[PDB]
Amino acid sequence: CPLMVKVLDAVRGSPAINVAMHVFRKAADDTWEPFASGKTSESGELHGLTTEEEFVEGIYKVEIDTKSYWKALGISPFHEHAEVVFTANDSGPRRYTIAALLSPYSYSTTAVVTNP
Amino acid sequence: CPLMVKVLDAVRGSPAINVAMHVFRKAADDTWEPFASGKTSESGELHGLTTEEEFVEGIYKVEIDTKSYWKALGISPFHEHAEVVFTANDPRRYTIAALLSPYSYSTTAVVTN
Amino acid sequence: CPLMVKVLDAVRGSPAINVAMHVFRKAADDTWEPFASGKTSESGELHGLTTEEEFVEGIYKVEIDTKSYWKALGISPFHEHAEVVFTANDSGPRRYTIAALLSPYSYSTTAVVTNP
Amino acid sequence: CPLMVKVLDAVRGSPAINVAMHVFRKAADDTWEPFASGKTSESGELHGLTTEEEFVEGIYKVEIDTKSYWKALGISPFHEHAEVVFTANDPRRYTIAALLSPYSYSTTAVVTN
Ligand SMILES: CC(C)=CCOC(=O)/C=C/c1ccc(O)c(O)c1
Ligand SMILES: CC(C)=CCOC(=O)/C=C/c1ccc(O)c(O)c1
Ligand SMILES: [Ca+2]
Ligand SMILES: [Ca+2]
Ligand SMILES: [Ca+2]
Ligand SMILES: [Ca+2]
Repeated sequence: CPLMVKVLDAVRGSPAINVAMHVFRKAADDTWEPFASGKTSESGELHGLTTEEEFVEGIYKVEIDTKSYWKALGISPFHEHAEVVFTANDSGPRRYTIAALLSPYSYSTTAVVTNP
Repeated sequence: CPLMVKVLDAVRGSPAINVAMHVFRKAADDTWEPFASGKTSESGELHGLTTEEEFVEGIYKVEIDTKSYWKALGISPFHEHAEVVFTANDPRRYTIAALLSPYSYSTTAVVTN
Repeated sequence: CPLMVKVLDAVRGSPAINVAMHVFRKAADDTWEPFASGKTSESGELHGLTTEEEFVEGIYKVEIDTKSYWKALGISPFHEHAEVVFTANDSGPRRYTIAALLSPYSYSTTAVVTNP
Repeated sequence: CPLMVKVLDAVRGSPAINVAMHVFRKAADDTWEPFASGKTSESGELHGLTTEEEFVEGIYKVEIDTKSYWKALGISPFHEHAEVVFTANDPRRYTIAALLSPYSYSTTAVVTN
């Protein structure tokens, strides 16, 4: 897929499984419109969010529901969610892997961008 | 201050200076109301954003303009900005630290008494 | 494999390719003995370092040569290398994925540990 | 001090207090010679490790006993310790920050004038 998200748990040393996330795309009127959503698999990965045809140029936001994840494990975390906002496909189609590493009071996010 | 933000540059090994950010508070209609902003000092820190009386429980967002920072250094960045969204809950001081790279950022909260 | 290492470049948003690393295992006399070595592929991954039979209980150190990596890209980085030291297989065989995220003055490392 | 270390806890959102560490300098025979050590304060910081005259160019290693820290909190950790190995090169102050999780750590250097 042109967009994949991978989430890891830094407390348990495991993929972060069943983590919900919503993707939005910024509309011409500057509002965030729903684009795609899903949950991470047993591998901590979410594939198949979109297609090369649908994933046009624009500004996208991935909101990862990290708070529900920690809560279900008995932990009250700091962040409401982890947010990743980026311009996609500005110079033609790319594949994007967004990786998030989660701790209760901290998170890291990185992007790997490759040319098809 | 009950809220301080510190920003570091992982490419140059330095404070991230003159980084602009806005702080928003979530309203009843679920929109973001601006309520504080500033830019980081030479030590990469932004102090004096709010007071104890003003900083009531609620959901807050700190939006750090990382894109402009990297653009001024001539480096193309991935993120439009870095956002930190959190609930403040009731003596507490919040220090939000953000470590910046062109294609990655990390943020941590140090919450003390 | 029971041991895999993945290295990413946070400046370029890409896998870190051709990154050398050496693995050592602590000997009975407390010295580090060479165990395995290799370089990351185009995917930023290094597979096939060892086998389940060879990868016995012990304390292992992965030394990732991050300095040579940055130097070849024209950057003088802070760290000599990134080091990952851990006890492996203490409770029976596990699979270990060590992920390192590199910037010139910072690095992060995480482990994903799974039960075969 | 020309060298300061700061350690933070990503699970509890706090300074990592009473974390022991040793600093070594690389010798001509390629062995590590101990030369400073201490444990972090209530602010998670360790100051006074060395002086400008003593802190000459060379390769240094800071070995942070993260395992003992997590063990005292009843949490099983992955790493034996966190090591930061770097060359000091010639006015410079080094601040080494380490952010700790049970299965992950990050370290950054802030090098200033
Ligand atoms: C599959 C791919 C291209 C990236 C996924 O990499 C990982 O499994 C973990 C990446 C990572 C993300 C954040 C970190 O702080 C860190 O040390 C590593
Ligand atoms: C006092 C000074 C110059 C930096 C102190 O650093 C912090 O308060 C937080 C640093 C930090 C924040 C996130 C990280 O992943 C990391 O490795 C370090
Ligand atoms: Ca895919
Ligand atoms: Ca365009
Ligand atoms: Ca493999
Ligand atoms: Ca055993």
